[PDB]
Amino acid sequence: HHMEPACKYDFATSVLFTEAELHTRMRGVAQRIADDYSNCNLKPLENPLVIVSVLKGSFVFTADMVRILGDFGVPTRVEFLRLCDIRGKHVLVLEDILDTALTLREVVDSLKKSEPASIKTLVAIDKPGGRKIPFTAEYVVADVPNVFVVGYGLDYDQSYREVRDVVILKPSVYETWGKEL
Amino acid sequence: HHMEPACKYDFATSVLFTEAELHTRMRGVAQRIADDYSNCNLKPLENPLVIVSVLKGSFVFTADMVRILGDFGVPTRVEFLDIRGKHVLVLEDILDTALTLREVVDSLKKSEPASIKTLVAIDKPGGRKIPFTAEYVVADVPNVFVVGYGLDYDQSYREVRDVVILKPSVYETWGKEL
Ligand SMILES: Nc1nc2c(ncn2[C@@H]2O[C@H](COP(=O)(O)O)[C@@H](O)[C@H]2O)c(=O)[nH]1
Ligand SMILES: Nc1nc2c(ncn2[C@@H]2O[C@H](COP(=O)(O)O)[C@@H](O)[C@H]2O)c(=O)[nH]1
Ligand SMILES: [Mg+2]
Ligand SMILES: [Mg+2]
Ligand SMILES: [Mg+2]
Ligand SMILES: [Mg+2]
Repeated sequence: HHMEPACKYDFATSVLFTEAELHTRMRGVAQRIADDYSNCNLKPLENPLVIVSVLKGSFVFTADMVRILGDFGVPTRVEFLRLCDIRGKHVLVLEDILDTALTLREVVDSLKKSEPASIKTLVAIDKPGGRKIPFTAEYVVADVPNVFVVGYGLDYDQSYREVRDVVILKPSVYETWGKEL
Repeated sequence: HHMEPACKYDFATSVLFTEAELHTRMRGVAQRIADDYSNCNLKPLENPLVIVSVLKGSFVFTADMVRILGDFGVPTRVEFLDIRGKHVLVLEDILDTALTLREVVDSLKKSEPASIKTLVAIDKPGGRKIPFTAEYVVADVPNVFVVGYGLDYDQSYREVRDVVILKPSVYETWGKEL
């Protein structure tokens, strides 16, 4: 007899990624970023990696990632969208989730008009099945099936971003909030 | 005789508050906020505590504090820089002259919130150009330029996990780089 314990949060049916396994994946991604940008000569002030964070849900991912990137010797400067002369500089766009990729595609092609030295993308949650156009992020922290999630910046009607984990809400959450007139 | 160990950062003379030291104070502030908003019936979706974060340096302090508030049963929704009838908590990374924070508070009281308070990570009392007091303060700092935990020196060093004081050679070297 399989014993399935109840979800840790009384508002969710399942926890997909905890804060701990998110950070460890990010410490792995940071090492790759530190290796790839090794030949770019990144220094604070003189030549930092321009982190372009896509508001709003990316603020949690951006806060943890730049501190983790700093542990691996990757100096950064942050910019928020939805800016700054990125001409000649290295740009790394950060999104909390990558679903249809229509937003990330428009932002990347926009920043390339200013001609940066290079430009890649790092997403915390990749939702590959929900894509409308072909798009691959250079760096992906974790992958999720085609199910709506919240937490770690991701929201449901601007709420539950504070959930430290990426979880799946109960259906009763949507109807209890739908019944509110 | 007295010996002073080297700072753990090659770019800083001093480390004022560490990441763990800030988090401990933030959990202490979170317990007070949960007590002050105890009878407000805060709840996700229906009536969350509207967090107004003052870009840019506050994004680190906003990401950490918002999660800590969740641990203490304080549901929040984030805004970055309507609240009519909602409780508002303005978050700012550092409170120095208070000119920016006073204008934001007075701009938000136009929409008539249920209540509005302020929470700053770093309070710099001796820097005020006008009298102003934040309801919640994580830590205090003397009148000295600091960086880290979102605070920047020319858009850099925000990623430093602790609130440190840069060496004068950092200002001098970057200053002679024109
Ligand atoms: N919280 C959350 N947001 C998502 C998820 N998948 C896509 N999104 C975001 O939700 C928005 C899509 O709008 P919608 O399809 O709800 O009208 C986009 O901003 C997209 O990035 C998810 O699984 N969880
Ligand atoms: N990094 C850092 N920023 C500060 C400090 N004190 C004030 N600031 C910020 O610096 C700006 C004012 O600097 P100023 O315009 O005088 O160069 C304001 O945004 C203010 O909040 C500090 O000690 N460290
Ligand atoms: Mg959205
Ligand atoms: Mg959303
Ligand atoms: Mg500054
Ligand atoms: Mg400033």
